[PDB]
Amino acid sequence: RQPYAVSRKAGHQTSAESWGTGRAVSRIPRVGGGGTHRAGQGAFGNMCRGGRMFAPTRIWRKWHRRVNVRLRRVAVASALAATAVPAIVTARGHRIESVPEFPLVVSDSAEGIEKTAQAIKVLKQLGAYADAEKAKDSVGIRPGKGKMRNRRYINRKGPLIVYGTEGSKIVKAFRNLPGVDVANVERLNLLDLAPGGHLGRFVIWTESAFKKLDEVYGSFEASSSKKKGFVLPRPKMTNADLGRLINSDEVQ
Amino acid sequence: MKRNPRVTSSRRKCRKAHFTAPSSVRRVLMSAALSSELRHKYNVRSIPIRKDDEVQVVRGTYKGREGKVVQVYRRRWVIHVERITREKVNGSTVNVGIHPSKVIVTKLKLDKDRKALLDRKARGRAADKA
RNA sequence: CGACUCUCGGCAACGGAUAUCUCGGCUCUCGCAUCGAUGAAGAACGUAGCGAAAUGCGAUACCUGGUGUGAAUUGCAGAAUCCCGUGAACCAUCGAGUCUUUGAACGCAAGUUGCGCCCGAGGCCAUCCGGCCGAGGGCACGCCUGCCUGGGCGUCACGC
RNA sequence: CUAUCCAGCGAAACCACAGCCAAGGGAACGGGCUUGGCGGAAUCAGCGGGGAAAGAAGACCCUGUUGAGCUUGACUCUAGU
RNA sequence: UAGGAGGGCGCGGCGGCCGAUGCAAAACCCGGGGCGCGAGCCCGGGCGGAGCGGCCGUCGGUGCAGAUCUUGGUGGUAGUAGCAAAUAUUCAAAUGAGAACUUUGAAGGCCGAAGAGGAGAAAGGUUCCAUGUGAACGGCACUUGCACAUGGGUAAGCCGAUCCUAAGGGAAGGGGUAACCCCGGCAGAUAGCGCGAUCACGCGCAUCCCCGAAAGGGAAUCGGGUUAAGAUUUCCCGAGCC
RNA sequence: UCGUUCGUCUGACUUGGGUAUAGGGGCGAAAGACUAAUCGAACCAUCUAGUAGCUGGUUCCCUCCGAAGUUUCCCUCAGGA
RNA sequence: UUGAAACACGGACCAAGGAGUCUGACAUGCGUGCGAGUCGACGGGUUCUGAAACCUGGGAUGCGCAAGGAAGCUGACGAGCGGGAGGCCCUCACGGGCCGCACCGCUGGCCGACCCUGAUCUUCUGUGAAGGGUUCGAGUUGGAGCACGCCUGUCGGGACCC
RNA sequence: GCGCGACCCCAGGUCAGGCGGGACUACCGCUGAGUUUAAGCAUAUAAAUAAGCGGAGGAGAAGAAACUUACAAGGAUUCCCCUAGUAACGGCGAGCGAACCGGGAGCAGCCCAGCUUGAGAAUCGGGCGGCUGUGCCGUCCGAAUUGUAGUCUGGAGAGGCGUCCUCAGCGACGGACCGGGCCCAAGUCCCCUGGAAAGGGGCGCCUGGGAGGGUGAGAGCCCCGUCCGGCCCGGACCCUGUCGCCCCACGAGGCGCCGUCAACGAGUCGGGUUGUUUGGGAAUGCAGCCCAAAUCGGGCGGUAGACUCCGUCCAAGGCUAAAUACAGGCGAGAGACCGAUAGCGAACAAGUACCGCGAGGGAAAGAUGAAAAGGACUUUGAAAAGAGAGUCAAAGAGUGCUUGAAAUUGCCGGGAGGGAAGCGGAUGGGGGCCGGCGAUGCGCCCCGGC
Ligand SMILES: [Mg+2]
Ligand SMILES: [Mg+2]
Ligand SMILES: [Mg+2]
Ligand SMILES: [Mg+2]
Ligand SMILES: [Mg+2]
Ligand SMILES: [Mg+2]
Ligand SMILES: [Mg+2]
Ligand SMILES: [Mg+2]
Ligand SMILES: [Mg+2]
Ligand SMILES: [Mg+2]
Ligand SMILES: [Mg+2]
Ligand SMILES: [Mg+2]
Ligand SMILES: [Mg+2]
Ligand SMILES: [Mg+2]
Ligand SMILES: [Mg+2]
Ligand SMILES: [Mg+2]
Ligand SMILES: [Mg+2]
Ligand SMILES: [Mg+2]
Ligand SMILES: [Mg+2]
Ligand SMILES: [Mg+2]
Ligand SMILES: [Mg+2]
Ligand SMILES: [Mg+2]
Ligand SMILES: [Mg+2]
Ligand SMILES: [Mg+2]
Ligand SMILES: [Mg+2]
Ligand SMILES: [Mg+2]
Ligand SMILES: [Mg+2]
Ligand SMILES: [Mg+2]
Ligand SMILES: [Mg+2]
Ligand SMILES: [Mg+2]
Ligand SMILES: [Mg+2]
Ligand SMILES: [Mg+2]
Ligand SMILES: [Mg+2]
Ligand SMILES: [Mg+2]
Ligand SMILES: [Mg+2]
Ligand SMILES: [Mg+2]
Ligand SMILES: [Mg+2]
Ligand SMILES: [Mg+2]
Ligand SMILES: [Mg+2]
Ligand SMILES: [Mg+2]
Ligand SMILES: [Mg+2]
Ligand SMILES: [Mg+2]
Ligand SMILES: [Mg+2]
Ligand SMILES: [Mg+2]
Ligand SMILES: [Mg+2]
Ligand SMILES: [Mg+2]
Ligand SMILES: [Mg+2]
Ligand SMILES: [Mg+2]
Ligand SMILES: [Mg+2]
Ligand SMILES: [Mg+2]
Ligand SMILES: [Mg+2]
Ligand SMILES: [Mg+2]
Ligand SMILES: [Mg+2]
Ligand SMILES: [Mg+2]
Ligand SMILES: [Mg+2]
Ligand SMILES: [Mg+2]
Ligand SMILES: [Mg+2]
Ligand SMILES: [Mg+2]
Ligand SMILES: [Mg+2]
Ligand SMILES: [Mg+2]
Ligand SMILES: [Mg+2]
Ligand SMILES: [Mg+2]
Ligand SMILES: [Mg+2]
Ligand SMILES: [Mg+2]
Ligand SMILES: [Mg+2]
Ligand SMILES: [Mg+2]
Ligand SMILES: [Mg+2]
Ligand SMILES: [Mg+2]
Repeated sequence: RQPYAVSRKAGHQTSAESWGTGRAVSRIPRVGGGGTHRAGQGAFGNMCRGGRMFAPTRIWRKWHRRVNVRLRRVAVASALAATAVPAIVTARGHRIESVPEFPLVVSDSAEGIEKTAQAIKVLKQLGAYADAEKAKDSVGIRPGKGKMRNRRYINRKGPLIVYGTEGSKIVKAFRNLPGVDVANVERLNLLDLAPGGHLGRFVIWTESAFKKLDEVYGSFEASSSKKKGFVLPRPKMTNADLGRLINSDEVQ
Repeated sequence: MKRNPRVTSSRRKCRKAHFTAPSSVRRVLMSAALSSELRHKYNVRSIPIRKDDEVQVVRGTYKGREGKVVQVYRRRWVIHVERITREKVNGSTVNVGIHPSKVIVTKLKLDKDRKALLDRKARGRAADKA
């Protein structure tokens, strides 16, 4: 965020002083002198046309909040773990009905392309060009006071291509696609991996990235990871299939 | 998408920089696209319109009407071309404004400096075609 | 039935809310350091073919010169060679220019366009080869370094 | 000369909603409640009983752990001398 | 009731999702039909002519009947109170679409000269004069005007200011002050030097700067003409004066 | 402010202009009078959104639970723990 | 307000504006991450839409893990009872037995203040086998906390508005 | 009846120069309140602030220990973090409150006066002249012996010695940062609605360019741009990169040996007392007054004092980038910000009209339409205007004109009224209104084809 707040000196650039009791009018500070309509008009109030607002906002609100670094890591791991599910990627809204397999992976020869014609050619082989098309045809002008504050156009979200090999060129090829994002795998970003707070951004991995996920995140082992002080969260149930629980021999 | 961190991307400032343009900026804002055969001839897409150009409107209620430019009137963001007129209630004839991006330059007033201009624009386009 | 009073419904008023806007504000962040005795900020008066204000500018007065761009300005009227170019423009930009009265403001003042002194391009006649009208330019205060003219038995020497 | 009527013109204070009363009850003196009296459109000019009428967040009185002017034998200081 | 907690309705954004939209969006109106115990919501009709919703998460300048609340508007009041001092107006005519209000003439009265007359100082600033005028203003009215528009107008050797000083003010040197500022007789090679003289030099230097009066002091002007508006003496003719 | 009626009117008289004194200061034939409709301490801006145990207001629905004016202490009784 | 329709105050009418917010410290309740640790908050590297994101350091930064004393200083030598959730055994079962978390109550030990006490050993004023205490601690014999978020409350801030 | 030199001091419209004022964000110095809190209030707090008076720069101030520490010690200045709401301080009440250590940002040290040319002012300035012009040179005058220059600054240093080791400039082409300009992908292809296609439908294309704006409605492709960079011009440059010619010394420095020297800042420190200030407490700073120094010496070690020992530094002279700040100035960029009673007081000829003698106070006021295409003309009218007419998609969008609410008013139609009206619960009578307001289908069964 950027801090917003009304100017400190608002409403107080008038030297008004109340009329006090005995003038058949309210006791609120009133503007002195004469010759204008301004004389006699209340000031300094929140209630008055031309005064402050109640508790004027100040720049020292809490614009940024902190979250435990391990809790960011937990959240991003559970953002990844939800994408590997076709059902939640679908429920999150993406059009995945011709995509061949989840979690989807392409060869590393994808890394070498340059143009967005090539990028669309690539997404044809995968099943995600339907999703890019959704993103591109959904584009519209943002309703409300947003359409005048430098946020004219909104859209939907498309496939987030994740690479691993730094310095390559698809980062500049997938850029012009609306909705379609590109993220390196070292620094996966939660704003990408789960927009809106909802689970399951439809992610398209290249082989180079996918084969170094485990070298980044590690396992249920101390110091497995590239990230110090973190082991993958373990759930509160190993297998949450209430079917087999409530229907297995032991329980029944 | 925008990368130069000295160019504005704000609605307020872009509208300001547009509507408060001097004459030398409104010249370049007052450009029209050359017609098909003329684009093939000069290998450029658009050019700032002149005094003595022959244009052919394409999108107003005056489509397909051709005429020489008679008045490029930078203050109302309009142009007036020959005979593209309407009649007032009292019967006089007055030109109606056609916005320069809604015409095509059918004939081009090849002044020497327009010739040099088309040379530089065409070589610029061809150094990226090649 | 009719008038009046209350009222309901349709239209018309009164009025400027609501909705859509926005060359504006506010906030945050960033880059540079650039006023003045070589006359500044501020103030005043002028200045356009038709302007009062705002915006410019200073008797060269909505500008001059350069350079860049490359054909306009424009509410109207008018000169326009201003057109394959020493070249339009309420154009951009900045080096060449001008910059009235004021103002720290500086000759003395100031409800004063008040009152002085000095120099002087030019010209007239000759009371001489001098005087008069001059265009312009000067005259503040405290100070620094140097120079000129001086004062005091302050300390002296050398002398009448 | 007004006031009255007429042509021209044309405000403001005030206004919860309004405006007939007797007795009772009630925040112990009702236009509204209860019980009775009665009660007939619309208007004109007054008048001064009522509206505990308007004007003014009572000045009298008290509370304030609010002030201010002034005094002194209040408390603490200070110019001066 | 005070008070507490839970679930919801509504407003404006942000991250996502679902869409509506010139075959008509938003907003607003209705004696329209419903849904909900309720906040509210859904649909129809109309005007309106460009943008808008619903859901999950999340946030905030979020819900009005009061505050002698702020601002704006509008009522009754009310065509009502009222337009009343300064004696006074009337008749023909004329212009004009229209006359109590303009203009002319006859009349009748008032100011009655310490005036409701003729000039100025201050202060105002073009109100002065002409031509015209749709509005507004002239608390009625208007052909009218001190209103509106376009033009015009203010002439000095003699009238003034300018010059001098009064009460009194500012100040250079000096003294004070943290500095702005404050003190002027404190006496300092005093601010100024002056006068004859240059074909140069001599003499004196007192009590020593500036400001301060359009009523105090004061170089000098009178008469007759004249313009729509200037002048008595500013212009013109004559006659003077410093 | 207006009307009739009144005080004084050669005087410590009436008055124009210039000038002097500017706020806890001025000026007062003395009334706390006057110092620009403001004076028992002017006006203006700032500290300043001063403080208030005191008065007034404190904006949407349903659901459910739902009291106290009592003890003790406080310059404490219009308040608070 | 004990009592309002009041002869108690405000209110002519409409439209819009209009009043518990934001910040620092703390506290309880709840959620989430990790858990004797937890915080990455000041910095650095990276970041091709980014004031975002991601990585890094801490081997001692804060809080916590140890308290008592005013200070010199000393600093936890290892818990039993009553009742109890629930599990297990016996019985055909009724009924009984055993293990018994949390929690409540009870009685003690250990560390420190203060007092008391003195075998031994030593650098002669130190140690402290033994034994203590109608006293005291915000202790111990239970590791439970760190971080962020939210509501209520408190306090300072203009601080619900006038 | 003299000529003089110096000292002090004059007047100079003398030659050449430097100073005053302005803006307020931030910075430096002096001055300096009170409302408030303390539930009163009087110290305290508000506050070492607001106001007042001055001074600068682009940052300023500070800055190389007369420092902290008690350690195994560290090593200039500044800012961030923690230290720490802690030690302290305080009617020990309300309250107030830093520092060393450590972690980071950034890091840089220097130069004078003194004893030290005396065979010799070796220094500086001004005038004049010459050139290679921010200077350098020749000459004259002058300042200066009451000391300019040179060496030295405590880490040292001066000397003597030593094999030894270290020293100069100028070109050239660039690179880097700064400003400015020029250019740079792709449909305006066919059909419909429409005033307009930027909308729908079809067929295509660009994309390192789907930021944004313009254009007659939701425009990637009509225009400007945006991505990639390219080309030219001009500045400052004094940072460094590579090439060439010129070769660095008896002078300076370093390193080592020596032992003899070894100078260090005065009404200054320090002390008393007084006022203020502080967290600073038998006194933290600062200031006045009085006292008034030292050279086997001086200041500190957070309790006043004497002594013994210890650790530590050397004041009273000066300069110094970076790290930091920034409601002002010029140039920029974004925003979970306001959308005309909001946001600055001001989106507009806003500090404007207007008010006050004056200090000062200080508003209201945005939008026709795509294009003015702004209503020709006829008729009534004194004219304003009306009724037709015309413009446009629309005027009923008609120059304060997007939409156009409510209170309030007029006409039209209806309803009712014996000193209130309004409201709640019943239905009754009037209206206005609802066809998802209310149905016509299900099985068996016979064809006749599907
Ligand atoms: Mg009243
Ligand atoms: Mg405001
Ligand atoms: Mg009448
Ligand atoms: Mg009665
Ligand atoms: Mg009554
Ligand atoms: Mg009656
Ligand atoms: Mg009556
Ligand atoms: Mg009466
Ligand atoms: Mg009465
Ligand atoms: Mg009364
Ligand atoms: Mg009343
Ligand atoms: Mg009262
Ligand atoms: Mg009391
Ligand atoms: Mg008293
Ligand atoms: Mg006493
Ligand atoms: Mg609010
Ligand atoms: Mg908001
Ligand atoms: Mg209301
Ligand atoms: Mg009347
Ligand atoms: Mg009267
Ligand atoms: Mg007389
Ligand atoms: Mg007269
Ligand atoms: Mg009238
Ligand atoms: Mg006249
Ligand atoms: Mg004079
Ligand atoms: Mg005079
Ligand atoms: Mg006189
Ligand atoms: Mg009288
Ligand atoms: Mg007199
Ligand atoms: Mg007098
Ligand atoms: Mg008075
Ligand atoms: Mg308040
Ligand atoms: Mg107040
Ligand atoms: Mg209480
Ligand atoms: Mg009572
Ligand atoms: Mg009563
Ligand atoms: Mg009363
Ligand atoms: Mg009351
Ligand atoms: Mg009232
Ligand atoms: Mg509202
Ligand atoms: Mg730790
Ligand atoms: Mg137990
Ligand atoms: Mg227990
Ligand atoms: Mg609070
Ligand atoms: Mg108090
Ligand atoms: Mg109090
Ligand atoms: Mg008090
Ligand atoms: Mg303090
Ligand atoms: Mg200040
Ligand atoms: Mg400095
Ligand atoms: Mg702590
Ligand atoms: Mg199309
Ligand atoms: Mg666009
Ligand atoms: Mg293009
Ligand atoms: Mg282009
Ligand atoms: Mg002080
Ligand atoms: Mg002291
Ligand atoms: Mg003391
Ligand atoms: Mg310094
Ligand atoms: Mg406003
Ligand atoms: Mg229409
Ligand atoms: Mg319209
Ligand atoms: Mg429109
Ligand atoms: Mg309208
Ligand atoms: Mg209405
Ligand atoms: Mg009727
Ligand atoms: Mg009823
Ligand atoms: Mg019914």
